[PDB]
This record gives sequence, structure tokens and C-alpha cells, in this order.
Amino acid sequence: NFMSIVNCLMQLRKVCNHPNLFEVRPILTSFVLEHCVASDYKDVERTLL
Amino acid sequence: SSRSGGLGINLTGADTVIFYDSDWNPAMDKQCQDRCHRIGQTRDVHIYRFVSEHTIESNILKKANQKRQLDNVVIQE
Amino acid sequence: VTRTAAHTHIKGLGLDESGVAKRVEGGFVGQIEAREACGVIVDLIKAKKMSGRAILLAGGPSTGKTALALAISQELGPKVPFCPLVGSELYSVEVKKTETLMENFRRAIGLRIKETKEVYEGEVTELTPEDKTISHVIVGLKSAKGTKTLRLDPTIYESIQREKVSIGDVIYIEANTGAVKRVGRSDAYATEFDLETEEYVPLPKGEVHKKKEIVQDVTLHDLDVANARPQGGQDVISMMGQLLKPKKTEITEKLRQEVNKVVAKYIDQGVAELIPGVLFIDEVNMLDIEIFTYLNKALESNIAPVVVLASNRGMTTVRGTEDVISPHGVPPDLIDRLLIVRTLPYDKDEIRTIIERRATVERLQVESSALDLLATMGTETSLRYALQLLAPCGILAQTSNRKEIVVNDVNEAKLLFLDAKRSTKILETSANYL
Amino acid sequence: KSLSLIAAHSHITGLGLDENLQPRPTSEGMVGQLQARRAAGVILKMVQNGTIAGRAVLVAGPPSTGKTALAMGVSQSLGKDVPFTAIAGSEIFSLELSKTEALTQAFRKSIGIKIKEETELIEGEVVEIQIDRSITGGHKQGKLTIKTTDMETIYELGNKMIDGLTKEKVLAGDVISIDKASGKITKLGRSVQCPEGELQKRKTVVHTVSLHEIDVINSRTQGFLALFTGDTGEIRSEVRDQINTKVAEWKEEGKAEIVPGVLFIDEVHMLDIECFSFINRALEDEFAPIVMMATNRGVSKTRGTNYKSPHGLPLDLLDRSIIITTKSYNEQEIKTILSIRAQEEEVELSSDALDLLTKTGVETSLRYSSNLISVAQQIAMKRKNNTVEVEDVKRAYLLFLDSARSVKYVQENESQYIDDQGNVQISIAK
Ligand SMILES: Nc1ncnc2c1ncn2[C@@H]1O[C@H](COP(=O)(O)OP(=O)(O)O)[C@@H](O)[C@H]1O
Ligand SMILES: Nc1ncnc2c1ncn2[C@@H]1O[C@H](COP(=O)(O)OP(=O)(O)O)[C@@H](O)[C@H]1O
Ligand code: BEF
Ligand SMILES: [Mg+2]
Ligand SMILES: [Mg+2]
Repeated sequence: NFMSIVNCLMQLRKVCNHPNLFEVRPILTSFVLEHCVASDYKDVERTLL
Repeated sequence: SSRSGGLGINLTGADTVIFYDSDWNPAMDKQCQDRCHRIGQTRDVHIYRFVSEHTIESNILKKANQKRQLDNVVIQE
Repeated sequence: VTRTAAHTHIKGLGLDESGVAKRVEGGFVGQIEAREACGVIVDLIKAKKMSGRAILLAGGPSTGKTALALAISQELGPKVPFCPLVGSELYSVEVKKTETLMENFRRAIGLRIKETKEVYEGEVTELTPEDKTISHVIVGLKSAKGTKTLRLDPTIYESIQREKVSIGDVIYIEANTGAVKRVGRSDAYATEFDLETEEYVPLPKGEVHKKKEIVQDVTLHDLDVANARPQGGQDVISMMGQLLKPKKTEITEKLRQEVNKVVAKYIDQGVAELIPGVLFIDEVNMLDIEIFTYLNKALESNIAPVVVLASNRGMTTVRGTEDVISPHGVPPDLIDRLLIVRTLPYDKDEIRTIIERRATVERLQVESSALDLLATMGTETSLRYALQLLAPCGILAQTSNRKEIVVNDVNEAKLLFLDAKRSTKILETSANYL
Repeated sequence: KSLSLIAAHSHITGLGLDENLQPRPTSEGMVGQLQARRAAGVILKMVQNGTIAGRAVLVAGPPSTGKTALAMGVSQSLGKDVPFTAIAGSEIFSLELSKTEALTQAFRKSIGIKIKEETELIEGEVVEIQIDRSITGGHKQGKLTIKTTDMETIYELGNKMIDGLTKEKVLAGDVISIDKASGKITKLGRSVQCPEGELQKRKTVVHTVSLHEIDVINSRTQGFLALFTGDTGEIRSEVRDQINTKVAEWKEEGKAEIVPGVLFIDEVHMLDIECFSFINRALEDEFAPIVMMATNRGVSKTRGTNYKSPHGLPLDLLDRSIIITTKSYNEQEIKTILSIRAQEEEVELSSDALDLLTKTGVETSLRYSSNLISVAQQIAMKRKNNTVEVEDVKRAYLLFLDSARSVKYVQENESQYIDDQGNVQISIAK
């Protein structure tokens, strides 16, 4: 369908002039890993104490 | 914008015209750029057109130059 | 405009779909067997199932060894973790050498991850302890259409109050990491003061809560150093811990066990993925026998990715040894686990071709007769000497206001520059160590 | 679900002995070395015997003969729950840790201790949560009904449990696990989980640990992160004495029991004489694990001395240890091991190509063919055929040169490379 082409042309126009396609630039957040291997051994340390 | 005031205003305080984007420009660009083109102009009119590389703009402009810019119906690469 | 140094002329190995090395492709001449072996390494690492194999390049000076390393790095792509290394820098003054070896081996292993963060933004309307109270503060963020109140941890509120935020201040606050940051003051208060150092910014658009997936890549070494020691923090205890020890420390075996177990769990979850890396070490002959006998076990590891080496010597004594003279300065035990790719030197025609190609990328034009000259004296001294003299010849043409390097230009260039052979010869006739 | 890839030792899973210490010729990927495998069974009976300690055994032989493979197979035969330690002789050489206490820690980590503790667990689906309290005075009285397949019981929760329940957000249909002593809460699924049985399930929790961890913990309050990061060092020997006495009395009263571990050390020929003497003196320790030596180097000069001791080790170490060696491999052993490589790494090598690879491995080396069989996979699939033929093997042989071929190549190309003095000729004319 030509309307799909017209839509794609609209996003091309809105992204080429400026990065306005949802304009999400990552803030570079760190990984927030929650394993905390020390938690797997704090119980053992408490039992030892 | 193209449909904001680039139709019939008589601005004459400038001497340069810049076109950021023109998807369908067999006619609209002419009146948009000539809005500043007025009798009360004592200097030449510079027209700047913005195109990118390996994009739709470059393909459209080059194919318009190939066919003397008659009418664009299908854009592909 | 453009910057280069003996490289960047490589855009790839220059093979075909069948694995045959084209005579001239990707700015490469000769070394057809070497290029085909490099492609063998290419589809070895593309399989990403092999582990613990060592491939080194055996060649003399100007044999394209590190040039081949640049080629393989270029064809690897940004996604593939390539870690160039120098056999001399492995000697560490603060930590043991084998720790550095394991550290770079773990650096070589990379792994893509997917994650989603929670973003909150807006203007805080209240900063008050909840009520008979404790070190918790309710904060109400107002966006363009977002209107929510939040009760926060004592540490994140401590970071907030160290940010010197107030009412009418629009801030950017994250939920997972908890990092605090104020965007500024709302434009509604711009008129309140005629002058102010603080800049006024509009209220955040949309609703306060935000979601987005992140596909950021991370090497296993980065995770190991992340869970080995803290990295950042806006609360005072974070700096307390960081300043408790800035010294880099080794990694226990059980730490590696637990990190590989947790990444195995994550990849079993279906989100995490693993991609091996390539380790290139310059002049592996420079390091000592201690690293060799440690690599005797390190090569036999499981997660140890493919490693590529190089050397520039032959039947030479091994470092740290007296009677142990070995080819390439590598003891036989490791070479039994090593595979070699033979390299070949370059004669007149290919030397001329590489010089003219790098002159084309040098954006310097050389006439045919000057090309014949640079082919001539680029052989009896070295190709590298003509490679160096290329730029001065162009600049001498430029000084003469000509755009073509002529035979006269290379003539004065070789007259006013002397090679290693000429330096040694003039040293032969020395009055006081001339 | 361990993360394992193809490796020089990943094929073998267990030694494959018999009840009477009879090694099957092809067992668990381990082939050949009948005497070596019988000695492996002997050291097995040593390690699960447990009643002996302070035994040192030496395993030597030619390079690439699989003594490391023998050790890996032994470790696989031990299986899980047996503390096994594998390390080379280069890791000990460090600047932040001197050699002697590093070896002391290596001995210390070997032996493990089993700790058996009983825990009280309350696990059942919740019906609703109702916490009584004061608007500004506290006075928290939390109540919540807990249900399962066979009870529907209301519980009055103390301050700590409802403080936690406020810390982690839970809903009525959510199921949580409650332990009385710790007071921690663990929720895994929602009405996902189908709890059953009694709420007051009385099940034990058993934890294993080497005495190294408890030593590090007792050494310093920072010992937790110290062992988590390895930046320990020079623990006072009085701590070692007191912890040894404490675990001794624990053994007599039986609350915890020790598991004598297994230590593997490689490249002992590069070990220092001070370390040799430390081993000689620490072998007499009652808490001395069963350790085997892997020396791939024959007659050589011991480090720190100018004397060329046999096997690269001083005779003082050899006197209080037993020695067994390993032999070469006849062509059928190469055939079997390359067949195991082909099945393990999924190579459908042609029979004639298999014989050619067998020959190339026999004359040159085993690992050369072990890598040729891997490279033949892509050398074949580049032409889009799953099977691998003779021409692929020959292509791999000619492409990747051999060690002896390179030696010969450099013997008539000495001037091409630098010499011991470092001189090298780069010009192609005169
Ligand atoms: N096939 C080739 N095509 C173009 N240039 C090459 C080729 N082989 C080698 N060179 C050039 O020779 C130089 C020597 O390569 P390099 O590996 O960096 O040093 P060495 O060969 O002494 O280790 C490089 O700067 C590279 O540009
Ligand atoms: N009987 C065997 N069964 C299976 N693999 C073997 C056998 N003997 C030798 N190998 C292989 O030969 C290789 C020899 O490597 P390694 O043991 O490190 O050398 P060395 O024997 O000199 O210590 C091992 O990786 C192993 O896979
Ligand atoms: F008013 Be017009 F047509 F410029
Ligand atoms: Mg190089
Ligand atoms: Mg070995």
C-alpha cells in the first residue's frame, strides 16, 4: 500500500532533519545487578560466628 | 513553516532563504523562497537547500536533477 | 583532516565467499596463505564454540604480522571483543603477573545483556519527613502530565539534600540505580528573580514514570570488577568504601566460579548471551618463562577464548633461562600447544604496490619515475624507509609549489636523510663514538 | 547446567575403573595407561579412605602424555562435595603474598568441613494481611492468615516480621517462606506456586566449607570481603593454632566433621628450594591433604640452586614421596583419542581422512591432530559439506605449519630473523 510508503516518508522526514524519532538518548545508567554474592555467604558467616 | 506564512506575506527585511526540508517541491518552494523576494529588496537572494548523504533527500534531489524535477511518485534505493 | 600511522589502509582481509585470498583486495598484496589462514581464524571465531586454542604469527620485520592483527580486528567488528596487548606491559608493579594475565583473559570475554530502567522526573513539591519520624522523606514529582509522590530511602534522600534541590526544582531521578540529579528550576520562576546564576528549564514533558529497554554490552571482567569492589555512589559511605582501598587486588577462584555460575543462570534465563574474544599480544618473546609456564595451564582452561600471538626471532634463548634456546624464544612445551601461520617477505613489485596504495590513502600524488625510484631504494634498505620518506618527499614537492613528487624530491630527501645502514657506516669512521 | 565448552580435558568424565581397580581400556573417555589408571584408583581409595593423611605422590612423564588429563579424570571421579583444588606453580609467585604463607593458604584451602544445622521454616499461601498499629504512636500488631493444602491458620506477627512485610511488597495471594530464627521472607510465585504439607516444616540446612574461610573470617572483621576479593595476607599462626584446636574439639563432639581435600600442583620443576623445604616440613602436619605432583620436566637445575637435581626436584622431596610415570601412546591409542575428539566435537571425518589424521598425529604430536580435526570442520563446511575428506586434512596440514617444519624453515632462514645477538638482514640485495 502506498500509505505505508507515505508513513515511512513521514518518519524519514522527522528523523533525518533531527533525531526526533522518540528522541531517547540513553543517560548511560549502570547495571544494577542484584545478585550480591556476599549475601549468599553472609548467612554462612553469621552461622560461623 | 511552509504552510504558516510562506504563502502570501510580503516580508522584505532579509536577503537569504534556507530550506530545511521539501518533500513535494515542484511549486511550494518557489513561493516560499520568493516571499522574501519582494520589490523592496536591494540585494540578491541566496537560497540554501539542506540535503543529507545516503538518505531520501539525496536520492530525491538526484533523481529530480535526472528528470529535470517534473514529479516524484516512487522513491526507492 | 585524515590521520593515519602505517595502518588504516586495511578495510578487511579481502577474501571471497569461497575462502580464496584475492591477490589485491583490502589494500593487501601477497600472503595468500596467510590471508587464507586468517580467514580460517575468522570462521573459527564466528563458530564461537572453540575455546583454548593458540595461533601465533611467525614472521620477521615488515612481514605484516601486526598488520594482519589489524585486519582481523577490523573484520571482527565492534561487537566482537578484541583486546590488543603488548608482551612487555604484562609485567605489573602492584599485582602479580598471572593476575594480570587472568584479568586480560577475562577482559577478552564479552557478553551482551538486556535490561530496563525506571526513570522519574518532575518538580518536587514537598521535602518533609513522614509522620514520631525517621530519616525518610516524601517527595512529590510534578511533570507536564505526571503527578506522583514518592517516599525514599535515607541514603537516596541524603544524596538529594546534598544536591541542594528545593521546591520549584525539576530533577532527574532513577529508581533502580537511585542516582540523583537536578535539571534546574522551572521557567515559571524565571520572572521571580531578574538575575540569577541558576538557569531555568521547562517542566519535564510526559508522565513522571518512564520505561525503556537497554541492550548495553558488558564484558565478564567488568561484572567481576563491579561485584569485586564498589564503583560509584552519592552517599558518604560510598566514598568511605572507595577510599578504604584504591589498590587493585587479585580475583579469587571462587569469585570466578560464582560469576560464571550467575552468567550461566542469566543466559539460561534467555536474555543474556555470550560472545568469545580475541587476544593479540605483541612480541610474546619479550615476556619471561614464568608467563609461559603459567599459560601452559591457562591455555587448558574452559572459558579461555582464542588468543593470537606474534614473534620476531628464531633460534634464541628463552627469557629467564640459560641453556634453554628455542625457536622464537618460546619453550617447546607451549609450542606443542601452539599453531603457526607462516609469513613471507615482499619483493620489488609488491613493495611498489603497497607504497603507491598508502600514498593514495596519504592523499599524495607520485609521478611514475618517482614511483620507480621509491621502488628501487625501498628494497636495498627497507620498505619501511621509503614508507617514512613518503611524507617528506610530498612536503618537499609542496615547498617547491608543485603537486607532484619528482625524482629530484626523493633525491634531496635521501641526501638529507640517512638510513640505519648509513648511520652504522658513518659510525664505523668515529673519532669519539661519532 | 554447568557452562562447559570443548576443551583439551572436557571429553573425560571420570577415570573409569573397576571394583578391583581394573581400568577398562576405553572407559569414560579415559584410554590407555593401565598402570597409571590403577594408581589413580589407588589414590582414589586414599582420598575416600580419609583415615590417612600427609601422603605425597609424584606423577611424571613426557610432555603431552595426559598426566594433566589423568589429574582431571581423577577430579571427575571424586565428583561433587569433595574439596578439590587445582593450581599451577606460577600463581604462588606474588609480591603482596610471600611464597611461604601462600603455600600455607594453599594447604589450608584443601580440607573442608561439613556443618549440619537444623532450621525452622514456615511456608504457606497467605489469605490476607491485616496489621494493627497506631497512626502516630506505632504499636504495630500485624496479623495475616496463612493457608496451605491442609491448614487455614491465622498468625499474629511480631514487629520484625511486619516491618519486613512493609519492606518487601506482598499481596494476599502471594506465597512466602518464613524462617523463625532469621525472620527473612522469600516469595517466588503467585496464584505459579502450589504449596503443600505442614507449615511448621522442620528441615535441616547443611553447609560445607574449607577451614580457609573460617580462618579468614576469624582473622579480621574485614575478612569477609578479604576472602571475597583475595586481598588477605600473613595470618598469624596463633589463629591457625586456635582454629585447629577448635575444629579438633568439634570433631570429638561431632557437631562438625572434616573432609580431607585433594591438592593438585602443576609445574613443580619451577618451584623454589624454600618452597620445597616448606612442603617437606608441612607434610608432617596431621591436616595435610593428599597432594600429587605434576612435573613435566626431567633432569634440570632446581631454582635457587646451581645443582641439576633429577626430575627438577631435590631428592629430599622425593624421599618422602612415591613416584609413578606415564608412557607414550601406540597408534591405536591415537586412533581412539581422535575418535573421542570426533564424537565429542561432532566431526564426521572420512575413514581414509581419519587414518591420515592418525598418521599425522602419530609422527608429529597428539595436539597437532587435535587442532587439525577442529580446523577441518570449517575447511570442509566452507565448500558446504558436512563430512570432512582427505583433501581437507591435507589443506589443514599445509596451511598450518608444524613445529619441526618451522624449525627447519628458520634453520635455512636464520638471517631472515634476529639471532641471539639480535642482528637481522632486511635488504633483499647484497
Ligand atoms: N599485504 C599487505 N598489504 C599492504 N601492506 C602491508 C601488507 N603486509 C604488510 N604490510 C605493511 O608492512 C608493515 C609491517 O607490518 P606490521 O605487522 O605492522 O610489522 P611487522 O610485519 O614487522 O610485524 C605494515 O605497516 C603494513 O602496512
Ligand atoms: N588416555 C587419555 N585419554 C584422553 N585424553 C588424553 C589421554 N592421554 C592424553 N590425552 C590428551 O592429551 C593432552 C595432554 O595434555 P597435558 O596432560 O596438559 O600434557 P602433559 O601430559 O605433558 O601434562 C590432554 O589435553 C588430553 O586431552
Ligand atoms: F501577495 Be503575493 F502573491 F506575494
Ligand atoms: Mg607487525
Ligand atoms: Mg601437559
